[PDB]
Amino acid sequence: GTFKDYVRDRADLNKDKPVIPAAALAGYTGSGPIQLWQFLLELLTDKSCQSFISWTGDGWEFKLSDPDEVARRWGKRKNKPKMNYEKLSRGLRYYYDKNIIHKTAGKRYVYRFVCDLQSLLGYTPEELHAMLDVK
Amino acid sequence: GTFKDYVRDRADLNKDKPVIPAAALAGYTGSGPIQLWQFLLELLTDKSCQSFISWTGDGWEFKLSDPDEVARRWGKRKNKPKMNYEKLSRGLRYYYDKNIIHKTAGKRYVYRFVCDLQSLLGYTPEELHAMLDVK
Amino acid sequence: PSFDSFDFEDFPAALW
Repeated sequence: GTFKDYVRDRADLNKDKPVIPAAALAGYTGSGPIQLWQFLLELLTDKSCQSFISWTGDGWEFKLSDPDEVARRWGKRKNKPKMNYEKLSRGLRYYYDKNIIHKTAGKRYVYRFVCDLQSLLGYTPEELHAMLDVK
Repeated sequence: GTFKDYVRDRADLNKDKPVIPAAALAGYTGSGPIQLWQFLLELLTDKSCQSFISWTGDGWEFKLSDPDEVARRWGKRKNKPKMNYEKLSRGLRYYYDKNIIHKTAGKRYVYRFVCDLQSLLGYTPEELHAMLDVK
Repeated sequence: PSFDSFDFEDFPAALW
């Protein structure tokens, strides 16, 4: 359909209401195009995405329930239709090398922001969890 | 001085005579710009580069005696002055996932082309070894 | 074998 419908339909589904839109965050940090870590903070604060990615409840820790869907949307957002979790996984490795995101031991698809997102975002983990009805 | 001298001076040093020019191989494969794996094959077949990168003598296996120098030239070729071995290694990791290049476990800075370069290049590894006087 | 693009946020391909 048209664009006015595409925006209305997504509105009726409670989409397009992420607490931390990647674009807004990119403008705040002056990074220009959104980066992966910002894209993840968008899904993690978008209630319409809690089926495939969400917080676990332990601070800045989160899990990818459907790792393929996360890699699929990151592909659509950067016009990389051949994106998959294997390529996305190397991407997260970069944030490991830079001490921005670490892996939770013994668990698959579970990561934690180890930077100081509270000083950057002005939010606490618990504050976002309450806003997002995290269980 | 002038470009005429740049070519002449480098021709005296036996530079610019690789068996597999990265640019020619890119035209063969149709990739446009040269890709990393093509760049490595160019150095591996350029006698003037055997001090920092060379074949080991076992098939398509090679080692980076001076890993930083290889990252430095790759940066010069792609206009990436901030290129270093950390970033180059990060890229080689994507070649692992694709089964293009593999790390030789047990050696440091040693890899192997695991794609069928014989059927691609029309050369066998031993053929290039003799052309390059590999030890 | 094929050689898909090697272009990523942590390892961007050059062009121009």
